Amino acid sequence: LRWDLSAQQIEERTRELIEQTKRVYDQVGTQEFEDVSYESTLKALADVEVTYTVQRNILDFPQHVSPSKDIRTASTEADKKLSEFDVEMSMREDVYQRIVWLQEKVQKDSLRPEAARYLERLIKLGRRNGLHLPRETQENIKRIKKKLSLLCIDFNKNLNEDTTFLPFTLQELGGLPEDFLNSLEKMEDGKLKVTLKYPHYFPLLKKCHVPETRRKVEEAFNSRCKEENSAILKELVTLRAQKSRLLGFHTHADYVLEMNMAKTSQTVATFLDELAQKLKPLGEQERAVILELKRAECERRGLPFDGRIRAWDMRYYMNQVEETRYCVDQNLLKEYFPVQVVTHGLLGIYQELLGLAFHHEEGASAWHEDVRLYTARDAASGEVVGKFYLDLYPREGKYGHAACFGLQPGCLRQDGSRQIAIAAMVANFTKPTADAPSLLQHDEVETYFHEFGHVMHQLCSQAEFAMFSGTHVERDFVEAPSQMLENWVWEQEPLLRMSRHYRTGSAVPRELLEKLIESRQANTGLFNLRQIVLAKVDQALHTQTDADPAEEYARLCQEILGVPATPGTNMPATFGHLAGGYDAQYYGYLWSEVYSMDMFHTRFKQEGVLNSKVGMDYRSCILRPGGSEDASAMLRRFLGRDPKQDAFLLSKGL
Ligand SMILES: [Zn+2]
Repeated sequence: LRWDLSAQQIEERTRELIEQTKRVYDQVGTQEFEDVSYESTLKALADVEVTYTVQRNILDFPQHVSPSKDIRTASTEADKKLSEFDVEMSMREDVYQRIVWLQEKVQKDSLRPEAARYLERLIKLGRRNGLHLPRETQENIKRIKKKLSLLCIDFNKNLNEDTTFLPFTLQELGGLPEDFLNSLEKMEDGKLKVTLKYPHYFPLLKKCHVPETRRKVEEAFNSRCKEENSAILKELVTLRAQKSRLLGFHTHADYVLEMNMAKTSQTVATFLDELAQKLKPLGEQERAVILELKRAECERRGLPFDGRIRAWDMRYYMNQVEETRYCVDQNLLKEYFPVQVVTHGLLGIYQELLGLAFHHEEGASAWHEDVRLYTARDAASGEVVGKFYLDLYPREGKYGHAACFGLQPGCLRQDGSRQIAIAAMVANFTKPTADAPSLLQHDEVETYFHEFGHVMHQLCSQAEFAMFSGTHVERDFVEAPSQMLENWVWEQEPLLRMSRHYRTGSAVPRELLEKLIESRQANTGLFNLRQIVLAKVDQALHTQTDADPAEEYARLCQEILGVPATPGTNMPATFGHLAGGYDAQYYGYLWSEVYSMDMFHTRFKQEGVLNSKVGMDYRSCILRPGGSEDASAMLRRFLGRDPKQDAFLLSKGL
């Protein structure tokens, strides 16, 4: 890895990398049948993926962290050129022919398991790209893919470019903080301008006690680009269905799910239906609580009470439930979670769980002075497992959300020796200063624990092929290991290891810990039922022929969530995931979370949350394979059976 590359070197490095890499593909793509071999074909492609991946990451990473705008821009441009190149190589028919020939020449069961898996994946990826099909079919696929890309760009752009706003008086905005107010564009009419952007939308629906104001904003927000985007959505659905058939599948969902743990649309439907049925009674209880809060508040404020929970009441009363029903003094809690302490305790927990020791590399080279490099070594032999950087504080130009970026993949080099994985964890926790400690909210501690889990997956994986390194697993399983790990921030012992009053050094009071842990369940029934509605709409649009998005969403909202969609709106027309690469996979969020609880409850809760023996089995069964083993097989080995929804429901008190 190199971090001192200028904007010009990035530009130069990109052209060179592409030319050198393309060279290997050209060589593989022009081999005569007779010269096709495992070493000249499979190994050649596997080897170049290793050299290319390392270099590519060095070129596209700076855009997310470099303090230099010139470097960030060149990195972004390189990323685009490299991404185009990746697609270009994946569509190479000449190269695919040699891979198909190799598959023919390779004797049955002659290859090592991961090598066989790699070959099968290459064959599969080409077929999913339609390279084995007739020219007329491929031409149609190409034409449809082009239209789909443009439609998706417009769907998102329409939403992002929208500048709709609603004018409200200080009274109509009752409930909103002072800091919030004033920050609004005061109109020459006196009224304040409220936009539909998230920074304005969410706080308003959660804090504004004026019902008519919440109603107007909800209607507007869920009606953005209604006409144009509903039209684009209808075309996306039809075109995706046609492309999927041309590629050999009865529905787009089935095409998409072939590569996921869920495998088929049927499996997903049953999953969502059963989950909805099981959560129904919890939803009924939560709605009864919210309706009572609304009745009481309307009576208190002298407002009319319609006896029904409206879409614009949800976020408001769910927040009230959390504040008045669970009562967690977050301001007090924060004082026990200074970032330095959380970092130390968090690293300590992962060390013990995985049998590792982290070593700070003082003075190591980094893209920013606040960045810290650590070497993870085996706790008994001291042998290096991998390396990771921690870039935790905000700064101009830096990626705004917490994330794990794989930099160097753990895999085998051309000579057979293993190269260690190197990853970087990025977060944006306030940096501690002179007399201003950085106290973390519990959600930040949760995010921290979650993200570092991915770092450990990156480093502990021992795949031999780059394609299967680290977090390169099924999309509906990649989040499962980290969500399983989030459970630690809801357990007393682990929390105590990551906390300490920043000033007095006192431990978090057990009474406070109890309430905190209990607050985890707040509004969970309705939160999940809504996610199910979204997952079902996504599946319906990608399995149904002529289902109407708005109508399907409305029907599901009433039957599952118990809260009606506002007439005249069209939430699906604003549903960005439908045009952001999550098409047919939205259920993945619930899928990973549900099964992550089985992983946690079945093994860690029964054998010891801080037991290193269970931790080593987790490292061995779940992390070590990387993507060299199907998720279903890793889970079956870790759980001793196939996963179930039982643990998740039990955690909800069902
Ligand atoms: Zn994650």
